[PDB]
Amino acid sequence: LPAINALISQDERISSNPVTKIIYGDPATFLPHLPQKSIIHCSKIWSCRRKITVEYLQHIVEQKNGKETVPVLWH
Amino acid sequence: DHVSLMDRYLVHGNEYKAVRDATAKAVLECKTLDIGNALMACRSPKPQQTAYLLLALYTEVAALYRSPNGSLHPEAKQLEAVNKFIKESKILSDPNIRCFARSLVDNTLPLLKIRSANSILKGTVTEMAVHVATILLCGHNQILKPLRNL
Amino acid sequence: IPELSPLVTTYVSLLDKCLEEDSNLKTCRPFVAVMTTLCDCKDKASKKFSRFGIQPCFICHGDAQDPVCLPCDHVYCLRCIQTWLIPGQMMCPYCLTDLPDKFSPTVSQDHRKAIEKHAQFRHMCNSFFVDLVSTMCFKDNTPPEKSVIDTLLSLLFVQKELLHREHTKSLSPFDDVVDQTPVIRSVLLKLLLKYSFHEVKDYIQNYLTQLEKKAFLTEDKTELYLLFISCLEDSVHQKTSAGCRNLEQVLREEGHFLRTYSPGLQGQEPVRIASVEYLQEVARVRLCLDLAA
Ligand SMILES: [Zn+2]
Repeated sequence: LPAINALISQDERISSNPVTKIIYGDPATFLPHLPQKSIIHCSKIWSCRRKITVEYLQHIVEQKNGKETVPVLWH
Repeated sequence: DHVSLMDRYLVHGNEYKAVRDATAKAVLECKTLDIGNALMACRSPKPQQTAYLLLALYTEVAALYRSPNGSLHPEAKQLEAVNKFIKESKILSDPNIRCFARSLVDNTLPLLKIRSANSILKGTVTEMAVHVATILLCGHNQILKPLRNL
Repeated sequence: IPELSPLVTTYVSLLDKCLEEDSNLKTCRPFVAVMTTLCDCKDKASKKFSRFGIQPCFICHGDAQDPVCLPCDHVYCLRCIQTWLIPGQMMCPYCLTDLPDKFSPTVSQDHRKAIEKHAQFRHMCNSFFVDLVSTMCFKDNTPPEKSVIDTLLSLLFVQKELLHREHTKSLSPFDDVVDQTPVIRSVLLKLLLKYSFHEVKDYIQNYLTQLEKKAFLTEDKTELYLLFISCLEDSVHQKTSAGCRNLEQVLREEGHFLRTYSPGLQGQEPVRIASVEYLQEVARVRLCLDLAA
């Protein structure tokens, strides 16, 4: 899936469109009106991440053998 | 204002991408032997080849039919070329696949008229539906024999 | 291993005598007493186990694999002694004792199971330690005292020993656990960030200055800064969702944070300066924008 995200990031008709560059895997430093290269204004610091919910916990339980190792949380 | 949509079928990758590029070229020009040249440049035999061809034909005619500026372009003397290639090459001239693909050519498949009023998720639902229809037609597999009948 | 019950059955009453005077681990004196009782419990446990000092290998600074024993009661790695002993240094790294023949006695019976049981024991005792500092040290809505938090922030570090200096361990009151790459976890930080941020600014600031001065001087500080921003925003999620107030108060107070936000970005800009107030501002505006999105 990260290779698939790389492939979907590099199709040759959306890559010219500047909305998939400011979202889907390119640094936003091409936008010229911006603060300079600081230690805190990198792209990964202003990236997105998960919101941890119960169903995701159940998904993690199903990968990590929750019927055997952690039975009370699985049930 | 020509902000086009995403082609989700590049998950197949580096053998669907070549045949979809050659189908977009044969969309813009009129020579259709390029599709046959791309088909003899591929592994993953006749079902996967037919699935690549049908999804390439779908994504080109769909990205054409949805947009209001370039609607119904293969009717402009170009459906004859792709239909002669259908009549010649047996890679997609299976008569259930062929009667599906002709219906996709002349816009008489009732999945493009899916009438979802959300207009964002409508695109995604159409793409998954035509993807699973391509897989159920092109796939000669036991664990698709109920769902094809379904 | 039913050969340690008359030790821990003594240390239960020893902890009872240490906690009988002041049964409040949030202050200094019973906390330091419990730390010293657990520490000499562990080391007298090890002398009960395997003849004065199951140690990490002096070369690798970690636990031994295929354990070879010197004639001077030294437990080393097999890989470390095969990459070390073969030139003209047929002697000892620790006590300078000449080994006569060869590293031929390896102990595949006692020392592997000894390192296995001691690793399981450090895991259970570290689980004890994190449960104790989660429950009793962080009991009510008021935070503990200054010196207990200072000893907590100092027990994450394994300061100078003669060899790589200044590694980082997994919140242990012990010394013989290592990672030979500086890893930075988030267990003490999240258990510290269950309180209000207004009273724990200087503590996390001092921990950050320590991490900058000994562990992440010139490395990928982007990952550590992202870890602090994620822990701060999870802390604000906990202080809002487990709290009981309406949407109107949080909207008015985060709006008042927004429209009175001085930029001030020239302070913590250039290459290294990142205060915890600055990362708290960044996590707070990310949560304001999460609500706005
Ligand atoms: Zn070693």
